[PDB]
Amino acid sequence: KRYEKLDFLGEGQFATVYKARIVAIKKKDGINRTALREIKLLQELSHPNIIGLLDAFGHKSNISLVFDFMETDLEVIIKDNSLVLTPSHIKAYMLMTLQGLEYLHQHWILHRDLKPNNLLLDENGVLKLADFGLAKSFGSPNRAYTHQVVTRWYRAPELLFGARMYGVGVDMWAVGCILAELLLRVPFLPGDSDLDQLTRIFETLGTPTEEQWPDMCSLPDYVTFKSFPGIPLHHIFSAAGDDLLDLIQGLFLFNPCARITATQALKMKYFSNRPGPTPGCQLPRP
Amino acid sequence: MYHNSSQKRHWTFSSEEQLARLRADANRKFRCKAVANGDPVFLEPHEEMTLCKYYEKRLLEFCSVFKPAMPRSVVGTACMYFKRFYLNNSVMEYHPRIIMLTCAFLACKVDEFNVSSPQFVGNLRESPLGQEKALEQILEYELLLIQQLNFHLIVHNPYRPFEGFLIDLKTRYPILENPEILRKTADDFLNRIALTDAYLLYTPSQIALTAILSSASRAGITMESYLSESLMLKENRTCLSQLLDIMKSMRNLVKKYEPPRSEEVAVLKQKLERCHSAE
Amino acid sequence: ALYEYQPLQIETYGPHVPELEMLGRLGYLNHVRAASPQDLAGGYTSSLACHRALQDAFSGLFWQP
Ligand SMILES: CC(C)c1cnn2c(NCc3ccccc3)cc(N[C@H]3CCNC3)nc12
Repeated sequence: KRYEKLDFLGEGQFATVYKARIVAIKKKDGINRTALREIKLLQELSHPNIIGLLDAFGHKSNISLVFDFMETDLEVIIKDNSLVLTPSHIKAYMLMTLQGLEYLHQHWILHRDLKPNNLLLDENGVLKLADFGLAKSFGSPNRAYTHQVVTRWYRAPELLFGARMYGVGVDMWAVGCILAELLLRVPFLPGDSDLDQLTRIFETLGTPTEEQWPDMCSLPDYVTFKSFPGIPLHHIFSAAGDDLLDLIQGLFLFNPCARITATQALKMKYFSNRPGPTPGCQLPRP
Repeated sequence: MYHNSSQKRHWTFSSEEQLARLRADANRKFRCKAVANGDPVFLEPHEEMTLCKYYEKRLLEFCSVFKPAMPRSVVGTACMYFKRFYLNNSVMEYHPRIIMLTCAFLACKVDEFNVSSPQFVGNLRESPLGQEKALEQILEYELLLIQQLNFHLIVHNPYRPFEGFLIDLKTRYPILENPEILRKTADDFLNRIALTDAYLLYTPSQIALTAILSSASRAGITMESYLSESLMLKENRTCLSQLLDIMKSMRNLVKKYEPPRSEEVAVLKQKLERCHSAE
Repeated sequence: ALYEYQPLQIETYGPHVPELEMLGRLGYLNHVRAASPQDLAGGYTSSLACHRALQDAFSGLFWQP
């Protein structure tokens, strides 16, 4: 073909990635619906903080997708004990993630798979959302959705309660979890099951009531939990500033409607207060 | 969104002349290829257009009896795929009978209308061996169809803009008391607009507005104040005129469209069968 | 450099779409299907559907190829 393979980057349950010349190629039902979803969505989107689909090819019913080659992702940064995540670095990662997510939500698309390894970093320090294989368009009332989306550690409580209809909150909550993972360097809510995920959520942030979630009892898989008090946010994140605490609280609001949108999150004082976000060229690299 | 979509950028053309040029270039390219590799067998571009219109009608009929209920957005996406494919491809090289089914298959995948391949081919009124053969043909042609669409799979239909215009009329245009009465006829006009090349020449919002205003004019309502006042086009004369002539040309395209004739279609179907058998 | 929120602007080539929160005040929501309590619990409101429909209606109304 036109691309000379350079290296084998990884293998997954859905596809395998090779570095080639620099780009990254991801290799009776027919052509895979995950690849078709990625093509159809990434062809309609153009933004610095969204992974670019440069080309696509294939043979018969197998198809290869060509993306820009990304050096690292946020999972490698978080798990690297030799890199210190300063407030400026965390703000920069959060800013790029939220700008990409705001662009995505403006075009009425939910990522639905936000997590540290789906936030890739290029050589220039530009964070791009990637792995749009679960991404879907939202805003239509006649289309139902699956609640299985988002990896369980970053799944929102509304998803864990069986919400077939949801908005940007499912991404926003994941963003909050990512933010928590950036502060603690460990998964915030590592549940072994859906029940354990909800248990950890309520044990860390209290058990929501109708005052915080006016229609939570209508969710199909909603089971009444114990009335936990949770832990105050400044105790979980001791080094967090007040503005960062407000951002975290907005991201982790139990009510999806009350949960801050990407636009609202970007307008919060945390992003406008000092210190400013680190420039991409100065962000930490493994 | 349409305003930065692939449909606007690459699949909205200036005039009917450009579309006819694309179809003629496709016909001539197939003729040259067949002459080199290998004359009343060949078809002229207008004959290809008649066949394409016939098989677009066939695709619409196939989608209108598809089980389970097939979303109208899926059907619009499939018909757009058909039109785009035969802008640059000859019906003599790829048979429209298979290409239209491939368009429906790809549209079902792209729109996120989940249906299994045996369930898809069960809608064909053919014996099980015929259904399996059709499935194999569709699987062969799916990647070809995607390539010929330049991997531009999101199709912006005029139905959602139609709904948005109805909401806007019900809210901000009290002169029209019940915009719902505009629906049926407008939808009917929409259907007619689908049969022409308008989907390759005008934006979905322009098409929806033209259908709504044609319904209003046919009902005896001159609701030009919606454009002038509600749409702000009173201050901008250039925009008002540049929209009015767009709707006028859309209406003229619907006026000048001619459905394919029966025995003429039979003659060209025999011609196409000869083309695909001699090859 | 301190970040400053610049609202990204995309040319829609059409009439202005009223902002998401103002839809209820201006009476648009009276003509869209009300969201059920289940949809609200998951963060789905009728306002989103109305905003998307209006944006699609006004997108590229004034555009010419
Ligand atoms: C858009 C997508 C196809 C893409 C672009 N770059 N890239 C890379 N680059 C190298 C890298 C990046 C991040 C961490 C480690 C190593 C790896 C990779 N898949 C690996 C990484 C997780 N599972 C297998 N996918 C990609």
